[PDB]
Amino acid sequence: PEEITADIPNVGEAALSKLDESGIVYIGAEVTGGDILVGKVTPKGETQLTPEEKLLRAIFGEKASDVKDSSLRVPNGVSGTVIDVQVFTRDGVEKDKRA
Amino acid sequence: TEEFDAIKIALASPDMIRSWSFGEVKKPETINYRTFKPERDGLFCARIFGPVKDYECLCGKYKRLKHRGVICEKCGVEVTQTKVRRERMGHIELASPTAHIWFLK
Amino acid sequence: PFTLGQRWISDTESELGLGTVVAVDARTVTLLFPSTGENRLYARSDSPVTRVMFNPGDTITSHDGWQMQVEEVKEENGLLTYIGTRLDTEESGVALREVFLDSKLVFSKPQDRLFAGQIDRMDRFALRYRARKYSSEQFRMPYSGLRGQRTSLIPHQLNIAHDVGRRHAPRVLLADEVGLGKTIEAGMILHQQLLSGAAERVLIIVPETLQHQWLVEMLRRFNLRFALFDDERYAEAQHDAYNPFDTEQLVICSLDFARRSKQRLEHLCEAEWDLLVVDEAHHLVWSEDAPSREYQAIEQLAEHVPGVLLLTATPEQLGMESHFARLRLLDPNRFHDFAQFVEEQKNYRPVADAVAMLLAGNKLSNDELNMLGEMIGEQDIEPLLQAANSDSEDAQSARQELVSMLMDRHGTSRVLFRNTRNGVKGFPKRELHTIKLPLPTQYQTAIKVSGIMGARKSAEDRARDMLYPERIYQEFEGDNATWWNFDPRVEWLMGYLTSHRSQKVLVICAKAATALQLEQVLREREGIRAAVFHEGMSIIERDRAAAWFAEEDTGAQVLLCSEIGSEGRNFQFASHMVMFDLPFNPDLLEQRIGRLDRIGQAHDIQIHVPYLEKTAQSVLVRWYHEGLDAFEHTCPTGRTIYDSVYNDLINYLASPDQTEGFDDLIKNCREQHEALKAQLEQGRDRLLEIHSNGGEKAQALAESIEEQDDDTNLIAFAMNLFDIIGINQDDRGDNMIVLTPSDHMLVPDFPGLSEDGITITFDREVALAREDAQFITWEHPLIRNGLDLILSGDTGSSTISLLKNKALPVGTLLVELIYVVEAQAPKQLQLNRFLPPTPVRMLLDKNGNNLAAQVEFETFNRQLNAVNRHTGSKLVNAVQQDVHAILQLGEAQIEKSARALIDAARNEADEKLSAELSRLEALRAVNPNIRDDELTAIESNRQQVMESLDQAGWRLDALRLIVVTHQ
Ligand SMILES: [Zn+2]
Repeated sequence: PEEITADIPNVGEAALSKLDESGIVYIGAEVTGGDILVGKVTPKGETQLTPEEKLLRAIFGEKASDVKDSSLRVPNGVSGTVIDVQVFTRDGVEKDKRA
Repeated sequence: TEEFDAIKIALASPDMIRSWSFGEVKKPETINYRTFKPERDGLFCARIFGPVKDYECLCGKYKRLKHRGVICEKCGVEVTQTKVRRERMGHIELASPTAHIWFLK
Repeated sequence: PFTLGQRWISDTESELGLGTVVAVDARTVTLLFPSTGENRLYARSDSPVTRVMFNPGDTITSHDGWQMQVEEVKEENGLLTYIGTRLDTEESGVALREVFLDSKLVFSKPQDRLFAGQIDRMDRFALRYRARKYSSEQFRMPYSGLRGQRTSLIPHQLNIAHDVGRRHAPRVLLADEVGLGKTIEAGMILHQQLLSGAAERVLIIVPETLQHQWLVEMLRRFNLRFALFDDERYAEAQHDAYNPFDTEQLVICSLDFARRSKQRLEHLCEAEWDLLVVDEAHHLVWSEDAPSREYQAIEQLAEHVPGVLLLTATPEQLGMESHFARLRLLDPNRFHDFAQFVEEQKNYRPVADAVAMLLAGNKLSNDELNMLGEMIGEQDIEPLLQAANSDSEDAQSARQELVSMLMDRHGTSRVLFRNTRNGVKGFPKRELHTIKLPLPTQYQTAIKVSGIMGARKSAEDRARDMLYPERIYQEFEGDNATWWNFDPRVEWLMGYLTSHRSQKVLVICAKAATALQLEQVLREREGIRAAVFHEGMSIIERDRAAAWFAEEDTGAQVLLCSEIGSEGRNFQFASHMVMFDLPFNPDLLEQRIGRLDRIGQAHDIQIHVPYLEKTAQSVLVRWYHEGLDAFEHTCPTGRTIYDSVYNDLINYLASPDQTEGFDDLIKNCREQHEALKAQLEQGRDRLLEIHSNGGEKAQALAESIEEQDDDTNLIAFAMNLFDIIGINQDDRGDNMIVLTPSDHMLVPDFPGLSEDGITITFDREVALAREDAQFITWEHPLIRNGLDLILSGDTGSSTISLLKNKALPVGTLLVELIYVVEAQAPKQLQLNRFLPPTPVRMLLDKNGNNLAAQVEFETFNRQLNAVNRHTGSKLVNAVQQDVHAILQLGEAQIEKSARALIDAARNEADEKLSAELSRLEALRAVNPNIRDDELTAIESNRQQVMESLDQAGWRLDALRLIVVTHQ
């Protein structure tokens, strides 16, 4: 399953600045074309890292599971204010913060 | 680009059709729907039509451009640019000779 | 034309050798390679394979080992049979089927590759020649090993690295003052010893809590991958080998790990380490009557390893006598008795004093000066001795000659280096700014309640709570109470930031929770961009935050959270800091101010301390500023007075109302300060510091490096190199390149590259600001790797090119010939200082006339163009008979150019090697610490250099054919 976390590979902290810990834009934030609307991560498999490489990953914190982003972005050339947000969860173990 | 002229059209003989084709497509399956690699003998087959990704074999034993004519021993796909998958034609050997609808109806 | 039995080679992996056609189908052909026995099947189309046939005059070898001379070959049905004279038996008319040729047909000197079918490109020939030129020139560059490290160009550091990295088996004790960069100089010395080939196996022993720090420092600063050996690793390597320590060249381990078992410590002592490094050796307690079991393991190690570096501290204001326990380990025969060392330090003490009077600008009585005169056991001392003291015209130069002679006469300064914060220039001045704020009534009410409710609690904890009002307003007004609305400090901070929007401000608070609350309030009421830097974050995320903070004007304006700091590379662009709170102990205060107070800052430091009126903050500000002068000056008096005043001061914290008795405590603090300062200034070994800082030669080296660091040819060669190899280079724009591999890269996997890519910067200041990037220099592993990859391979070694020039005859022949002069010697000898692989360009004509002196390379290459593969293929063979006659033309000039190069190199070798051996002999004649082994090593190295240079050879590396056409 893909994840909604805010940990998104090789994105500048500028893009995260407007996202809460859950990964949803703040209500009232002003956005512009190309900004990341919401954070999503694509799973990566069969990394098969070497044990020393695994240790390096552990200390550094690099995530083998991620490395790819499916995050939605604002369409090109449209800019406005986020007035409302809704969340629909088919299975979810518990209601999410935003929920 | 060559300077050419005179585009010629004629009936294709069966030996010429055999000439164009690189392989037989035996099963109608395309891909495993689980791992999105193509079928070994399917409408989409790397050993017949070409490598999915540039200059790298299916099983992933040979991936570098240094190799340009080698044909991986595991997967019989040669390592070249995926663009060729745009030009290679296949063929099917029919058991019963079949009529060409255009020349009949 | 494939027919079963033909011999073919691969144009690229000819290291496989010959192959043999054994099958053919409609689309493919199969070659058997008897070198390995494998078959490879290729597509007929585009045919990246080469026919192997021989011509009359070639000598070939058969599978039975005999050789022969081909005179005529028939071809029938696609197969070749070689006919000729067998040379080992003198039999004529011998036949050899091509299937029976040996595999040992290697890439001959490229005058043989003309008949290999498709030949290489002309821009890879250009890269090949440029690469050999740049590598040759850079190996001989005077300051190799001193530019790739990710550090500031600090004079004393560069001096220590220069001095130590060139010694043989260096054995030194680094007792540099805390916070100056002891580990930085250590890493530079390691970078030199590893880069110069002097060492291959290294062992660093570090306390476990610092192991990861070392792992990252060597990895990010010096591009060196160490293998950590724990018990698990030790076992899995015990299974794979008799000695587990043979599998890796560079090893980190703990000293506690070293003492686990005895077979472990013996295996460690037998691993044949070239260098051993042990940090914080003062933790090794040693008694003359009872040395600990801990010291014994290092003493066992330091006897089995030639070079051994000990990093240490000299705390509690004691002298080098405490260091004897460690000096005994460096040179046990020279330093073997404590009492003699005690006598030495006491009898040198007056000498040190007299020196301090000399350099302080005082006159020295003859009675004084005739004790230094006793020290320097010579007889022509008197004139120079007196000129320095009378203050004549050259009293400065006479003082400098006296101090220079003193350093050469000091008993230990060659083996002990102590740079002080007083003997080093460059630190910025620090100005203080205090702001008195009214204590809001909500806090008065909240704290008097804690007072009442604080019936049974120690005064220590009363002062620890009342210190931070934020964390008592969360117990009586409820947790998460919106205290960020009335606290005047927040308004002051916002106002100052919004009034100084063009300034990067470093704001320090105690705990991360308060930092998150501060970010939230600055964002939701002023939109201030602020990155948090706390202990809970990972290394990559915190690095990301530092990156954001490094953006010149579009990134985070503010920063920061709890202590953490420790960021080696500093925020040299940041010059304003605000203390949102104050620490308890003065050590935390001085380290916090230290994180920025480093050599290399932009401007002076502005410290802003907003503190609430009539609270513990108000007390501590008064104590620190008037009493200790701890903000504007860095003197380490804090701990002593803090311990001598603790129980009294507690009362002054738990009740800031009682003001009387404070001002006398302050005068006491200033008295203690003056006493400590006096004792420290009177303990300065100014001679050791002068020998330590390197002086004018060190400053000259530092500025030579500052000028060598603007090489733009480096960047222009790099882009070409990568692009040719097939490395995608996305230009982010702000001096940062992102390298990612490509489908057309030239190697299966590149050693340093990863598919996710790496960011690099060529500017040393950006590297010092962006530690997530690789600092690319001539010595960076990426470049050295690519260099070995090209100069070992044979791509770029052979190409053809046409020239369209009306002012020349048709079909004329110009031949670019690149010889390479090389020596074969083990890298441990470091022959590359004197004879690396050296290119010799020659542009021959049909008469063997060289034009290179008249025709520069670049200009000629610009106006040249390539041909197509097929027509060019036999266009080469059009002059196969000609080039053979062209070769003898250069045969007579290559011997002259070679003998000139060898003669010049051997001359440079004997002069420099004799001048350095003479200098070291002079030192042995002047200092008692130079060992016999050292001088023997240099003498043997000089002899070996002259010997290996006397057997150097030449070889044809590259060859480009030029033919002028007017078509
Ligand atoms: Zn394969």
